[PDB]
Amino acid sequence: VIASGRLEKCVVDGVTEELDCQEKVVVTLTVGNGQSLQTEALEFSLAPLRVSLTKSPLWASYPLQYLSSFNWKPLEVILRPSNKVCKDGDWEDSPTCGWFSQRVADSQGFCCECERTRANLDCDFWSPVSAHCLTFDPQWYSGYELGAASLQFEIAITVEVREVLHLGPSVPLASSASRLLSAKLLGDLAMYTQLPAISNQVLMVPQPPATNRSAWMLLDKTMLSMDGLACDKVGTGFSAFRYQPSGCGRAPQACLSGQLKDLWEADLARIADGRVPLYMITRFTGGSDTTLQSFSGGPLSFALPVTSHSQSLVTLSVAADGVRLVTNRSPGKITGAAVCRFAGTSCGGFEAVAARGYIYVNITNTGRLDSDYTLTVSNCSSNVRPIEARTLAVRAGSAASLDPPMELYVEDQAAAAARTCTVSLYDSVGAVTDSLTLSFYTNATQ
Amino acid sequence: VIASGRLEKCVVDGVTEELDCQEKVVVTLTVGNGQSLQTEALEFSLAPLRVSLTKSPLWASYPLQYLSSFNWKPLEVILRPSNKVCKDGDWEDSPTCGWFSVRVADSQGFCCECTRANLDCDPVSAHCLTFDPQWYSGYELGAASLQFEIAITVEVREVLHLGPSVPLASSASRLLSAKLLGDLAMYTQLPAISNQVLMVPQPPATNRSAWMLLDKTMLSMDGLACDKVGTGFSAFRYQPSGCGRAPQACLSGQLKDLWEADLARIADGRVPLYMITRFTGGSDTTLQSFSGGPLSFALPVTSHSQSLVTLSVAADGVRLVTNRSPGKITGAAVCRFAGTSCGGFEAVAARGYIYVNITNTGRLDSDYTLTVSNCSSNVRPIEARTLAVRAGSAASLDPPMELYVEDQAAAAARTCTVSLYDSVGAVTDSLTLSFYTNATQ
Amino acid sequence: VIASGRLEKCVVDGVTEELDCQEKVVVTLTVGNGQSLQTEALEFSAPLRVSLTKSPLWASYPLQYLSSFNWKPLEVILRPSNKVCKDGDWEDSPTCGWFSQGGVRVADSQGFCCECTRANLDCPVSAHCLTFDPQWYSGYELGAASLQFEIAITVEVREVLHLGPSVPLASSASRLLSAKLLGDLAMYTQLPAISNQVLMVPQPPATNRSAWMLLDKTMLSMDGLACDKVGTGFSAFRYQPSGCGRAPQACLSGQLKDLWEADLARIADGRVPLYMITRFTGGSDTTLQSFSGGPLSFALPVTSHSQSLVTLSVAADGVRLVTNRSPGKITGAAVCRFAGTSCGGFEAVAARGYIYVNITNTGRLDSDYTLTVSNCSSNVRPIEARTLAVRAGSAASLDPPMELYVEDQAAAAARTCTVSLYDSVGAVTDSLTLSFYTNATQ
Ligand SMILES: *[C@@H]1O[C@H](CO)[C@@H](O)[C@H](O)[C@H]1NC(C)=O
Ligand SMILES: *[C@@H]1O[C@H](CO)[C@@H](O)[C@H](O)[C@H]1NC(C)=O
Ligand SMILES: *[C@@H]1O[C@H](CO)[C@@H](O)[C@H](O)[C@H]1NC(C)=O
Ligand SMILES: *[C@@H]1O[C@H](CO)[C@H](O)[C@H](O)[C@H]1NC(C)=O
Ligand SMILES: *[C@@H]1O[C@H](CO)[C@H](O)[C@H](O)[C@H]1NC(C)=O
Ligand SMILES: *[C@@H]1O[C@H](CO)[C@H](O)[C@H](O)[C@H]1NC(C)=O
Repeated sequence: VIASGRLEKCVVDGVTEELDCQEKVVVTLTVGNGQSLQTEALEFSLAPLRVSLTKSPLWASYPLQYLSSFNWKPLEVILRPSNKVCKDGDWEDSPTCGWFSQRVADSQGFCCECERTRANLDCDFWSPVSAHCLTFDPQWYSGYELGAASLQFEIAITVEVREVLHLGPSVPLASSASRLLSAKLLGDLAMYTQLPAISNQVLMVPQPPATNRSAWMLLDKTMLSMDGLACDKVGTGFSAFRYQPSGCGRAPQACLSGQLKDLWEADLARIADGRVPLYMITRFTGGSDTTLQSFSGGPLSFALPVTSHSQSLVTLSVAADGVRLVTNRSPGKITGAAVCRFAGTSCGGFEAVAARGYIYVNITNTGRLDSDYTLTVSNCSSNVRPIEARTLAVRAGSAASLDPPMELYVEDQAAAAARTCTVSLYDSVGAVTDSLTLSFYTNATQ
Repeated sequence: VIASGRLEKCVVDGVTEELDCQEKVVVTLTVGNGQSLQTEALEFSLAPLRVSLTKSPLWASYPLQYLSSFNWKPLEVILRPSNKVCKDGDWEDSPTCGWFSVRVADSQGFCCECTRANLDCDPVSAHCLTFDPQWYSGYELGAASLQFEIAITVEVREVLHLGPSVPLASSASRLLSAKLLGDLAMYTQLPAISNQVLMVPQPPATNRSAWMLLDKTMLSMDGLACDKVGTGFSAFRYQPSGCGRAPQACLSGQLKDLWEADLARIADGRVPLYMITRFTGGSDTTLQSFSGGPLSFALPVTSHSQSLVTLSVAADGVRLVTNRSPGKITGAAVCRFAGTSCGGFEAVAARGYIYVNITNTGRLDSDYTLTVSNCSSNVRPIEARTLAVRAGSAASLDPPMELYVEDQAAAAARTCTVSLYDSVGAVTDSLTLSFYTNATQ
Repeated sequence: VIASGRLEKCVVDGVTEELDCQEKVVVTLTVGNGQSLQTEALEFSAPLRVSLTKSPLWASYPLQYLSSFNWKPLEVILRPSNKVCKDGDWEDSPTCGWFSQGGVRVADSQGFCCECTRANLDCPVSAHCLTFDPQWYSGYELGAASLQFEIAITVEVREVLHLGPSVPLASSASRLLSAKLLGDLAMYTQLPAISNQVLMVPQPPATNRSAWMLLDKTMLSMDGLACDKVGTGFSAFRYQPSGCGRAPQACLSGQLKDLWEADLARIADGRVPLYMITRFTGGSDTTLQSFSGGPLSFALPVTSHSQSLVTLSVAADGVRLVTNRSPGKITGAAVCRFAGTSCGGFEAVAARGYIYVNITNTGRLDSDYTLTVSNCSSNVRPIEARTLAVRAGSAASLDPPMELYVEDQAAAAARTCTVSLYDSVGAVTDSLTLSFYTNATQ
């Protein structure tokens, strides 16, 4: 809650010209990112009017715009005619490879005469030409250019006298009313940790025919041959495969590296070495795809869960005169805390600089009331990148955890086994419990 | 308005050391993006002091920094010597193509004997790089800075403006001193253009219409790569195949090819990828309204950015007076980029543009809120809009509301509820109907 | 200060179920980016003196190591004299000799031979070998910026109790007073788009962060398959398009050294560098050195306003605001090129000016000041105001200078701006800067 007060709100009617003045109670208040429970309420004297606010989980949705389709892994098929006649040139009546149709330009591959190299392979003692044709993997992906992030949430105002009524201000519905009470969402304050710079990257969704969004990849424009003219880029086509620099003096599948498959396989290898993948959309979550699945949007939508604080400003205008704030102050306990690698490869520590840790913390509301809690990773040892605090609305008696874990970074590529952090837990002003995490960080390799 | 109150503001003078305490009325209040009219006012009791705030149209300006010049469409020119002698190599003083000037490296082009070489068989030929007369200057865009101005009209016939803005965070007028704290975060973030290269045609059409904004991936800055906006003499000569490649082989994907490809996108009811009009929705007129100089670039801000202004008045007592004029939605349509057609768009591969005409059906200039809510399945939510409309007069959303679908499904009965609110309650609502023909490819 | 008021704050205990209501004074206030000094204070009724200060704001970007990169790979041309150059794969004794990095023979490290630009020089054979500069660099992919600061809330009864709410510690308390940092408002000038670029730190073994570069992903061959990029290998150097028909160092352009040198040439022509991390500051590396983080950290000083919202809850009933209002004087103002190449002006559009302003607190009290560059001539890009907390009698300056831009590539020598200095509401002095802009070349 920002500040309460009394003000005479006058309304000069647009048609009648008559002004109607009524003294109202104008209360501006803060609604946190993780304020998903009925912890606090406001009581207005008019019998008291109980008003309580809750904010849905915040999401940063990016609009999709289809660009082109990209194949999972194109392949070179070396055809040896046996009749020793290969003629695959431009404006050719009948090439060995044959034209690809949706006649696609430069889809006829190339001929080569006499690791080994396209030409060197043709040289058989027993036999002297061969065609090199581009073929596509049965699986295709569709490339979508992500747009600008827009914060998607919903604020639920539960007005009660008796009979209860729910008001829903949000981003598309900034204002809401119910005769005695009219509330307006002004907007929220800036996030301390900005969103990832993914507002221009290309999202790779597999064209149908394991989990919804698990196979998805997000690629930088630097790794894509959009025109299909560059070599060894996601989208290298027939025009790039044919006309490649050396051609016959290069090993087969030469211009076919750096494809979706290759990048996917490379990312698996990164996860295996306890390093964060570079292309898999799970790089933002921390390993699990389940976090993203919880998003409300349609099949072709992309949104990341927001972990940074975004305090929404809501102004309430009540005809009632007098206000009181009532808040639940239930104690808590940290029922576990561990620093683990990407996708829970291992625990206890990570690789300095070349990788990052993920702080998973289990907490428990040790009371009879549903209360809001604040988890802080402070008083850390040398060269540890500070982590922004977290809010947790936890139900009475029940236990909770940070679904997207807190990312952990080190500002030195040093080898260590005794690195520490102080995991504090606060409830509605004062600290209820604290533990001391211990992370190891095996020095950066290369 | 955030919250009003009374506080004793004491000032310990820096030279005299004497403290001067005066009880003042401290009022913090928002100022919306589209609050360009005198709708609401504040009355302070000291005869009432009428104070009213307005915010100019918001713009996100990006600073320009010249990098290099880029040609419109470099062309390959094929010369057949007839004397059957092609002289084009490094150190050779009289090449067939001739050096470009002093002597630019690899400008001599290249030779092909017996696609380029296949054509010669009718016998050597010379392939020379030539440039289009039109050139464009490349400017690297910097970081966006929100540009606006808040006008505070203090009145007790005597009216006094006060202009707090981004370069002038504070303002005063003896009895009243106001400070712009800053505005809240936009719900829809700005487009990621803070590093792209702006292509302005070098002089010697409309002001900013010919302009293009290109990603750094589509520019060969060193002029060594092929088929990029910046590829030069050194790239044309030394191309992968060379003679075995068709004429105009290294010269694809230039400013002309990108512009041409973009007009084709608009034609197929798809948003262009390079034209600066991709942010507006078709019209260049929206951008022309920007205050800046010839070499400036700014995009109109459509997301809400509620500015926080704190007023300190020596007067004791405050009242808020607001105009509540009704409105009417005098039209609503979902149309393609640059008004190609209306009624619908192409699912995912394109986007719709909601154009809404409204009318202030009253005697007072009032603020209105337009919302596109209660939409059908897989429709991407659209953030609300504010409209300060003069009495009796009609208005429209100049930059239209962008419309997206979260499925590449073929549909003809897609719906949205366009509600119009005036200073708390809904005065009218319509029901838009969009068709989305499924994504092709 | 936003708004003060009185409210009954009730606490329903989670275990005892008993509600405890206490009427408190709830004050929401604003702490500026450059509010480092004790200028203003709050007096709660013997008065309780409470004063807020905000540390210098920084935008830190998390590092993630990608790969290592050499300073300037060099081509060493060897002419064997015995006229025998045989450098191919699987040959045990090549002229260049194999490179060993993992105790094993690195592929394509043998270079290439040329008979009778690389072959024109020989005029009968020669070897072309790739060698590395002793200096190596480490490529780190920058992550998303996170604002790093600390708010210090001094409480005085007697006893000096100092509270520290910040980004990792949003809340703080001290029995009578409990404060919460809600968050700060959005910056008018957004941060530079560096959240995806690759930071080049030289591998150890002149100044900490001076040699550092920040490169766009377009300028690196990560797979090492492209020619003339920051990352082109032995493999890229060999198998190059022409080879023997191209001048030495043909596939070794645009390396770290090459870019660095190009940037010194830009600074020399009074233009802002494109790769040097000093492009954000204004020339000096000293500004960045002041950052609290570890050796492998990167943060830029925030010059745009970021007003933090802090709400104070005191059991005391009654509040008064006391502020120091010391006058000031602009003791110099100049528009200078990057890294102070020259002064008086800059190059229109192709470059930018840097407004350096010296100010002086001409009073007995430490006070907060506002510096504004307003009422400027035609086609001058507006500059956001600055806050300065200056100690009594002492002089101060804008450490990161105000960037100056022109919205026309016109030649002008009489361009003007009105530099105004405000102190805790009213303007105490004003000068009139005069910049020259020599028109854009090319
Ligand atoms: C948290 O609890 C889950 C079960 O809910 C358990 O599997 C996990 O090991 C716990 N982690 C920590 C850090 O306590
Ligand atoms: C809005 O009104 C203009 C004329 O004022 C008209 O050209 C346009 O078609 C109208 N559009 C809608 C959606 O009503
Ligand atoms: C500011 O003062 C320093 C010395 O304190 C001097 O070196 C510098 O040139 C001055 N600059 C201006 C613009 O007054
Ligand atoms: C990281 O360091 C710890 C230190 O106890 C362990 O030894 C662990 O095995 C190290 N990891 C690697 C991959 O060497
Ligand atoms: C989009 O679908 C609607 C469905 O009624 C129309 O038939 C329209 O013609 C379609 N557009 C195209 C280009 O096929
Ligand atoms: C910039 O223009 C002014 C105009 O008076 C000066 O002549 C100055 O010498 C110019 N700079 C250059 C490099 O020509």
